[PDB]
This record gives sequence, structure tokens and C-alpha cells, in this order.
Amino acid sequence: NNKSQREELDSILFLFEKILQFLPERIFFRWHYQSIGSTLKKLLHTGNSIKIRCEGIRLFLLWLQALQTNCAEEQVLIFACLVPGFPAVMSSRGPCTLETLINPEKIAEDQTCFFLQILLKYMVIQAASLEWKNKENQDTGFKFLFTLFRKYYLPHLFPSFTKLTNIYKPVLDIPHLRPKPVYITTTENIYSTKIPYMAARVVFIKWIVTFFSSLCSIEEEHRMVYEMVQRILLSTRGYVNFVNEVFHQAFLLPSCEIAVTRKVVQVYRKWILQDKPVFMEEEEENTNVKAGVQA
Repeated sequence: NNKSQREELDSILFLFEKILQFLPERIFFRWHYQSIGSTLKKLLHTGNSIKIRCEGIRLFLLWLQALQTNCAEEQVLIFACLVPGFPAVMSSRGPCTLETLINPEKIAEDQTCFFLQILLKYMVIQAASLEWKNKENQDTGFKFLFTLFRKYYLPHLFPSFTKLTNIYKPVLDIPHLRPKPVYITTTENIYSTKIPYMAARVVFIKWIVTFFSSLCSIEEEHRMVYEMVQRILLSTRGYVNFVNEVFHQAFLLPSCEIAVTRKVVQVYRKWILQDKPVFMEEEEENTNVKAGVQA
């Protein structure tokens, strides 16, 4: 291999991205399905650098986004095993990971956030043409991706996830006390908790909050698309309930890394007693929320 060869393979990846963007309808018609799958599997080689693996994951995400709901079982299984460190997905063949699926600088299981930020800003590159297409294709791909992520990764990420929060039919109870998790007080000495899969919850809640605190438009190159994804997050009843439930899951984390809760406090300060969005203006049923502020 050479730097010229590295640039050639990067240009091959860029041409792959361009051919996915320029021809979404052809991809939706499973064009070169076996060839695309083989190319993705070859590019998903774990023996290369972190950049190569990230590019392969990005290309796989774009391919499944353009394919929408036409992805087969192996695409879903690969998608469910894209981020390592998670338990092997219970498939028909059996437990498996990405390494054994493709083969039938230390990673700190932080590839979840990189994967999520790749999914976000590359869903918004809008492989949908919008010509010979419709405006609905802007929202459909991201809705499908969010639904799949919530179906697969969310239940394991949130072991305490449950369905209580709902503005419509507002059933309310009285919360009670909770025990104290053990703090190892190890490694200024920052603290942590022995409960597995907690940093993933912190990252997920922080990202959800940053989409809502969603101020100052620092990036300035992906801001209209952030507004688009904000509308997607608040454009349906189900996503409304999901946002309320993730906020309820917030404020429940242990004392370690509690600054995320204050972010939710700032979000609610911006919402109530301030500019009130359509979210509080007075199964998905209607796009308009029209939820009373009292509930």
C-alpha cells in the first residue's frame, strides 16, 4: 500500500458515497445488492485503522438509509453489531458480533457516540434527491433509523426504560426514595459507579439534550439540518412520548456525572416560563402535537 493507494481507496469510498447520493431510487430497487454487500464487507475489515472502520460503518449506514426498510436480516444483524462491547445479538444463527459476521488508540466502548454522530450528520446529507422524489423522504429515512436504534440498542442501553410518561391521558403518581449506588471514588479524583452500561446512558442523554440547550448554532455548517432533526424529534406523538420518557430517565442517574441533569433543567427553563414551542402549544395519530401546557 501507498499514500497514493490510500488516496485511491478514499476516492473509491467517495465515489461510493456519490453514487449512493445521486441514485437513491436505484438503490431502493436493490441495484447491485450482492456487489454492494461484498464491497461493504471488504471495507468493514477490522484489520485496518480506526478511520477505515469508521468510513466503512458510515458507508453501511448510508446504504441502509437509501435502502430504507428493504434491508435483509444480515444488514440488520450487522447494524446491531456495528458498535462492539455490547452483548452478542440473539440471531437465528445464534450469538454473533461484527468480527465473526464478517469472518464466519485503545477502544473504550466509546464508538457509540462516534457511530451516533456519523448517523446524524450523514442522514442529513439528504441522499434523497427531492426531485423525482417527495419532501417526505427527508423525514422517512431518519424516522426509520431512529426506530431501528430504539428497537435494538435502547432496551439494553436503558435497563430501566418503561412506558409511563404521556401528556395525553396524564396518569401521575408520587415518586419515592431510591437506594444509594456504591461509588468506588477511584480515578482531581473523579468518581463512577460499578453498574454496567452507564456511560452509554450518559452519552445518549447528553446527545438528546444537545438536540433540545440546542442554542448558539456553533457549527454553522450543519445547523439547518439540526433544525430539521429537531422538527423530526418533535413532529409525532410517539417521538413526543419518547422525549418525555428520556427526560424522565434523566434526573434518575446517580450522583456521578449529574451535570447532564442541569442541562435538562436549562431545557425546561427555556421551555416553560419562556418561549413556548408548538410542543406545548394548546401510535402516531396527528402530526400536530397540540398538547396543553398544564399536563
